Order: sequence, then structure tokens, then C-alpha cells
Amino acid sequence: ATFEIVNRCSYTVWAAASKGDAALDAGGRQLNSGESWTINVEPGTNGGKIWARTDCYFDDSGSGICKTGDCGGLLRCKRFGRPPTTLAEFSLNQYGKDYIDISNIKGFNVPMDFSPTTRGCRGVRCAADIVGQCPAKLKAPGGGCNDACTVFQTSEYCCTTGKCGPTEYSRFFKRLCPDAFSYVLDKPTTVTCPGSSNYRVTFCPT
Repeated sequence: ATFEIVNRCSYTVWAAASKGDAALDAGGRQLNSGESWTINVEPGTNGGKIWARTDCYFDDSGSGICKTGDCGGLLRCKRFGRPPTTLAEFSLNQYGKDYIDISNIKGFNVPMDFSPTTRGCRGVRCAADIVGQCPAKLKAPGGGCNDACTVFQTSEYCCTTGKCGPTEYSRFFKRLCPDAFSYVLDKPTTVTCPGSSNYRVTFCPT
């Protein structure tokens, strides 16, 4: 239920944590280079996500915009963020176990390591330079590397009908980051941890 969010990047990021219809803990917070933010996530949180946001500007009330991962213009995120967003995904206390993964299904913006701080399982990582190697048609002018579903809005890329295969675009993400989901029906890279494990999300783990 504790997630330590550490920014090893050389640039500032604004962390965000949500399960889609509500914030987790405060939902969001600035993290300058090297800073750590420990949040509490309620047990049994299903479909929670943590991500980084880049190039944000927020007013005194906490309203503004980010070039990647913006969540309705709020500093304290109440909903998921606009792609591209490397995603740390987690569902806790599901019939006795935690389940974690990293997903590039909504694009890539910041490299990420997602690891337990307690025993019983391994971590996952996507720390390759996906933005620098991004295919031209996936490059997001605002920053990051978009997934093909946000770029092209096709049943095949978005897996709308629950039937879809890998694509030239999903194989790029999978080549650079095998341990992260590259498309909806990707062979699962989910890691089963003991129920009520604790975690650490490190941006730019290097």
C-alpha cells in the first residue's frame, strides 16, 4: 500500500497516480530531479496506474497543462493521463495476490522501473530510449512516442473487437522493452506478487 515514487531523471516530472475514477493518495505532485514521493494506495485497489508527466505548468489552484500525461489540467490527478504515458499498472489484493506490470499500450514518455520493496517477486523495467528511436509516424510533437491506437484509431491497433495481432508498431515497443505490454493482446508480462506488497516506481532508473 506504500508506493515510493522516485525521479532519477535529470529533469523535473509531475508524478500522477489514479485508478481512473478517483485519485490514489493526493493524485499528483511535482518531483524535481532526485526527489522521492511516498504515497499510500488503499488495499484492494483494482486497475491503479502511476505515471510521469513532462513539461507542466500549474497555477496557484493546481490547474494547468502538461505536454505528456495531462489529466484534465489538474496537478492532483483524478483520472488517467493523455498519451503518451509509460504506465506502471497495478491491481492489489486480488484473491490474495498483487499483480503488477508496465505498459506501453498508451505510448512512452519517461523510462520506468517498477519493483517491489518487499520479498516474494521480481520487478519490471522499460528503460530504453524509446523516444529517441521512436518511428517518425509515432513521434508526438509535444514529446514522447505515441502508441499506434492513439495515432491511427483502427480496430487493429486499438483491439476494439478483442481480436488483434502484433503490428510493426507494437513490435518496436516490444523490441526496446520486452518486459512491457506493447499491445492489448500482448503475451502477458504481468508479475504476481504477495498480497499487500510494497513498491517503488523509479523514473529514469538509468
